[PDB]
Amino acid sequence: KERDMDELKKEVSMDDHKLSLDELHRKYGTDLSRGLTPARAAEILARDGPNALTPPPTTPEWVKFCRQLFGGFSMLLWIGAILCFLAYGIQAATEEEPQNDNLYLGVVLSAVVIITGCFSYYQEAKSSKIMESFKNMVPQQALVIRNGEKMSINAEEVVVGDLVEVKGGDRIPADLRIISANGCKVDNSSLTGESEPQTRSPDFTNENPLETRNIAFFSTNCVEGTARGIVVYTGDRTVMGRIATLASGLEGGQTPIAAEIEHFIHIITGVAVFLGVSFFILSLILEYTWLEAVIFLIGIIVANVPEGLLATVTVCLTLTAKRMARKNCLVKNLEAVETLGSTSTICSDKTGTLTQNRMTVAHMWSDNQIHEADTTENQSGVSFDKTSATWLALSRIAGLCNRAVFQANQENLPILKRAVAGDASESALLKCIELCCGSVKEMRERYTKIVEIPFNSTNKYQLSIHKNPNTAEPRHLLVMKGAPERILDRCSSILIHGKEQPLDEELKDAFQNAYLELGGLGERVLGFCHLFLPDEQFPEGFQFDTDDVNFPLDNLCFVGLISMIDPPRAAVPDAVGKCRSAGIKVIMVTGDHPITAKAIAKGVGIISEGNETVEDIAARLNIPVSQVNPRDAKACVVHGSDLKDMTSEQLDDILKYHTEIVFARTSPQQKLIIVEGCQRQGAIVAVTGDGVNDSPASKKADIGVAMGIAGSDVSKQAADMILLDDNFASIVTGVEEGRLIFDNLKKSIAYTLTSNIPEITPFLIFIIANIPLPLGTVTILCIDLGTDMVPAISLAYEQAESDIMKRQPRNPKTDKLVNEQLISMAYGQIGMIQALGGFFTYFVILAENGFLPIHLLGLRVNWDDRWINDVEDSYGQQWTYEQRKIVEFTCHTPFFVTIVVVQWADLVICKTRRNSVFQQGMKNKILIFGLFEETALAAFLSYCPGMGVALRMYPLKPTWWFCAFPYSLLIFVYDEVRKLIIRRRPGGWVEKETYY
Amino acid sequence: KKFIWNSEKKEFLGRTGGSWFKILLFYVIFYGCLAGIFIGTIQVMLLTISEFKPTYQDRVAPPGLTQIPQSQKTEISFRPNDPQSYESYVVSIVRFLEKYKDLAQKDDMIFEDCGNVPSELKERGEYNNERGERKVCRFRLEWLGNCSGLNDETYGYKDGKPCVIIKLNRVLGFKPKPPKNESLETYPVMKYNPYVLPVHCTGKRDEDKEKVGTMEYFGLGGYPGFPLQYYPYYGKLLQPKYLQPLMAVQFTNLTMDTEIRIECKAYGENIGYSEKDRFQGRFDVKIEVKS
Ligand SMILES: *[C@@]1(O)O[C@H](CO)[C@@H](O[C@@]2(O)O[C@H](CO)[C@@H](O)[C@H](O)[C@H]2NC(C)=O)[C@H](O)[C@H]1NC(C)=O
Ligand SMILES: CC(C)CCC[C@@H](C)[C@H]1CC[C@H]2[C@@H]3CC=C4C[C@@H](O)CC[C@]4(C)[C@H]3CC[C@]12C
Ligand SMILES: *[C@@]1(O)O[C@H](CO)[C@@H](O)[C@H](O)[C@H]1NC(C)=O
Ligand SMILES: *[C@@]1(O)O[C@H](CO)[C@@H](O)[C@H](O)[C@H]1NC(C)=O
Ligand code: BEF
Ligand SMILES: [Mg+2]
Ligand SMILES: [Mg+2]
Ligand SMILES: [Mg+2]
Repeated sequence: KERDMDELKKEVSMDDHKLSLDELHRKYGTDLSRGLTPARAAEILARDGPNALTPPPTTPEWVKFCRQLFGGFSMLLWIGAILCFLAYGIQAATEEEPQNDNLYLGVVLSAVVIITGCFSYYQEAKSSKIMESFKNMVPQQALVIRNGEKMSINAEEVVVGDLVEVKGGDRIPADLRIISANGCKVDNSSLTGESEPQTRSPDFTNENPLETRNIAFFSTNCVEGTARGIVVYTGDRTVMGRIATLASGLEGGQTPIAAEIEHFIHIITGVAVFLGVSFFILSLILEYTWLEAVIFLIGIIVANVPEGLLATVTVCLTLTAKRMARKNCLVKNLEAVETLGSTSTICSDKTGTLTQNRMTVAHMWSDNQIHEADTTENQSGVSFDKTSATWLALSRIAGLCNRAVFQANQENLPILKRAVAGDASESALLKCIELCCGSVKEMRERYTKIVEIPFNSTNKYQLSIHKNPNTAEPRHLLVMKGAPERILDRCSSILIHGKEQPLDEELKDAFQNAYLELGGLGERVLGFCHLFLPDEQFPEGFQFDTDDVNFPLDNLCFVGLISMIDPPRAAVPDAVGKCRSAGIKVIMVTGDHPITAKAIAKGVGIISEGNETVEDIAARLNIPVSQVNPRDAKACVVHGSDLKDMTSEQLDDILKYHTEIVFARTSPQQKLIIVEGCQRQGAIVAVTGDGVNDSPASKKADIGVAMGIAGSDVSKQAADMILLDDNFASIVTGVEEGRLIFDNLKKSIAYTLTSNIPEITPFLIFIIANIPLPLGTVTILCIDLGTDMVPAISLAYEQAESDIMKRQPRNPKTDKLVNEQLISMAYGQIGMIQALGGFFTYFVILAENGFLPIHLLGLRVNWDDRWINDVEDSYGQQWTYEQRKIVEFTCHTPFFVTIVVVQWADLVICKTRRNSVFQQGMKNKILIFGLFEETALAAFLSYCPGMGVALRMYPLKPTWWFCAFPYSLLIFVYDEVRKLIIRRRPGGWVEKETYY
Repeated sequence: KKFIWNSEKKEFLGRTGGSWFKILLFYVIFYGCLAGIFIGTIQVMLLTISEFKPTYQDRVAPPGLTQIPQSQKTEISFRPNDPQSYESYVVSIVRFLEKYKDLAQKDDMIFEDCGNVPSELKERGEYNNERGERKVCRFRLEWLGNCSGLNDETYGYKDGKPCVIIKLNRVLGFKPKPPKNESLETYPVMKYNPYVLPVHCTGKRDEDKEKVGTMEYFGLGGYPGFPLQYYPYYGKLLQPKYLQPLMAVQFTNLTMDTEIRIECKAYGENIGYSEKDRFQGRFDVKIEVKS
């Protein structure tokens, strides 16, 4: 009945929050401030279990082995192996002293899969192995007060209906309700993507359970301030755990790569059955025994199966992944590497994924002008001019007004990436000085405070007053930082270029105008004013008041405004544009407030400047929102509240008729629905997330991605891709590789396939015309799995033919990995030439030892007999069984060689799909090496001592090597002119068939 | 999924008729061009090889040693009474010998009587078609001594104590050499040495040697040897129906109804053997006459 359990998990969260203080007690029967009794606690711990999420079921290592031993491509090979033995069994009884060739094929076939499997599992292990190396997380002790005895207990030991003091810097133990508060704010970013900390209040605020400040959430922490409260949901009952449980119990979906294999498999067998069935027909028409005929069908179908291709594909896939791992892009699953290239549409999260989840100084206003501080994580951004003294008179206020400082432990850690206590807003201010205006540590002590003012709920303002060490004017100085509206009331003078100036109304409008603009931007706005406190009218020494207000509140000297927001990552904007360039759809999904979101997409390229949201049109005309038609707005914003009352059909409409699109105030569940809605189009969609809110989407995504450090661990596991460096630009690199590997696989696939036509061909005519067998089964193995592999692997290293980034996303129902076209080029034409050359060589040898082609017809029968030893040739000599067999073996060996010679050209032509040989050039060093590896190997295979004994492969007379040279050269000629013919002809029939 | 055959476009098996034809023409032309090339390459290869001689003879350097009654396993098993039992073995002996009577050996030019005595090898010119169709040396059935003897010996052969004969593989230009005068390796059953090629047979193992009481070989000159004069065979085409020299052996006080094994070994300098080809100048046989 789990489909219901899943469905209940899919539903948006429901909870009860609004009620009398007394009523919470009337439900859970715990004294509001007295805590509880131990006996009460013990009963519940059995009732619901401990306060921890249930671990995801461990998967035994041995089980995985079988997965790669089965899969899809591996399964195809197996039946072959099996069908060797089933064939061999039939063969064993019927034949007398049967040849052991078929049996050998089967063992090797199974071994290849077992190796391939073993190799694969080594890598997929190594990821989750090293993935555990950064999964070194730590338990955190719970802070608990029971029966008023203030007894802290272990987090697992936590139980329902209990009291808790959430002091600053302590992680929230479990989802709880609030009874008392002193401005504690919490990071709900992980659960609901709130970039700004939201203050916590006991009173009810909003219907949505997530929004109301009365409740609390797991995997969050009280940053500043303190509060207390009482338990509601614990352990699995916790919203996050439910969310995780949901994610882990979902369907990873079929990855696009392996699906192309499954279609690829269909075509392979599809020609095989037709070829085999046709041959079986012809074989019976040829009068050979039924039992023998079956063997023939099996042999053709079996030998038609690719052998080493499985290994070539696997090795090629791994290599591409390695470079990603070189640049801290790790994939737990090997198959997913290609997914990035295949993606037609993306959905990313705002905070933690694009944002650094740190409040940070954004813009500054001094001397009636704006100065956007460099928002860069790595400090690569441009900087404002600091020449004006107003910067100094401004910077000092921040450095001193701020309450705290950096932790001592941080040493060579970069200024931006170092932890600090207290409000983040204060931190960013401490930061901005530390980069731009020297240091603060000395600067903080160099001006000695006397009295400071902490945050006050009533009459809110925040100020201090320190001494002036600079000898010019010993009079003490007072600094006040506050919200602009309150600050406006308390200041008259303004410092421009070091001269105090009064509050002209026009300047007052400008400050108000600036405040409005920054608010639209969404950065929190803070204003700073400082006025020198004279020493003639007020004693230079001890003259202070704390209860009755002494110092001049009003008529201070204002300096400027500083704005704070969570910027994107340094490389994020450029990457977004690059993706858009490939025609990929870019969409932002977050649970954050619309105000912050809209600007982000404008600044990062999701929203092109000048495109209008449905609302902007209303504002442009001062008209009700309803009137304008939605089509006019190329982009659209969608608040989460509306989404709840929305039907799958409407989404479809919302998607197609727009491009730039952003949702906000969205539940994690709601995110998942978006992905499915994108999927319902039948397109390939990817997902990037930071917090637990993103865990469900990544899983159900074709491929999920997250950040290595700034990410939530639950989501980390669900994703198929982990970015260790947290370099968003890596995604751009990924798509590049994905499109790149795709094409090179097309190339690789063709090389090994073309080989099968000459591989199989002799076996065929051998039955049809009863001639001596032109090619040994063993020798085939030396091609499929011996010489050819090293080129097949080398092909993957091929560089880009053209700027793939320009290319639009392929369509999965259109440009499939292996079309009918490819078969025609390799199996249909090149292969036939590839094979033809071998037969020519075969005929040459036999003739050169007096066995004339015309005379070789029907010769098989007497040939393979082990007792007739006076076999006559056209020249008329008589031959013993072993000799003429040695010749056949020594005739098999050139066939193997010629195959390499002929394959040489294929390696070259399949290096390019469109460009001329030298248009791309032979720059692939590995390709080159293989040429020699393949050659040297082949040569050795024939000239080592006793190869004709161990492998029945004899040395080669020197002329034979150049036998097929015209043929190979001809193959080169045909393909080059063909690829160069489609260069000139953009849309010619040439393209529709030959191009693959 | 079975809509590929026809559609609104009516593409046949998913391909338009016009394209279907276009592919066919190109494919046909391409296949035709391919075939023409291959054949032309083959035509060249023909011209490389002269009709008279083979270009590589390395693999026949140790020549073969075939029997006459080629058997499925070099084994002869039959009833000395039942014709059907021994019919298969005997059947070939005649159809083989069919081209050996004085009837075929009639045209004087084609057949020249080498003689009734082994002589120096009859070198016949230097191989070319410039010299005419060369001559063949005659071979009489009567040289077989009371084996296939017609008037003198029964056609039965396999009635009891069957005869078996050994044929050396014909090799172009092969010049047989007499065994070394040094006789350390030469078991001298035959006195004649200069113009005869020695042939001897022996049991496979010491126990086998005991089993076979005696064997008698009958040949031209009353020697177990091939005629040196006959060789060198000069071309099957060059000498149509050239007759191979034939040598035979027979057995005496053998052990009937018991499988026994016999080895026939050719001797001479220009003869090799291999532990991997039992027929490579060597010879084995299993024989059982069950009554
Ligand atoms: C030839 O094969 O067979 C005849 C018998 O058919 C042999 O001439 C007996 O058989 O042999 C001895 C001499 O060996 C004579 O005294 C008898 O008269 C023979 N009887 C008959 C009926 O002929 C002859 O030995 C044999 N020739 C050879 C070469 O083996
Ligand atoms: C026009 C050029 C490019 C090539 C045309 C192909 C023809 C004319 C030539 C080129 C290479 C040649 C072959 C290469 C090698 C051998 C093996 C040798 O033991 C006999 C000659 C033989 C069999 C040659 C036959 C003729 C041949 C097939
Ligand atoms: C032979 O070599 O040796 C014989 C002595 O036992 C001798 O009678 C015979 O004529 C010799 N023949 C030749 C050709 O050497
Ligand atoms: C025969 O070969 O062997 C007999 C022993 O089994 C023996 O009595 C008899 O004399 C032998 N016959 C001949 C002709 O040698
Ligand atoms: F802002 Be995201 F949803 F974390
Ligand atoms: Mg986020
Ligand atoms: Mg996945
Ligand atoms: Mg193959």
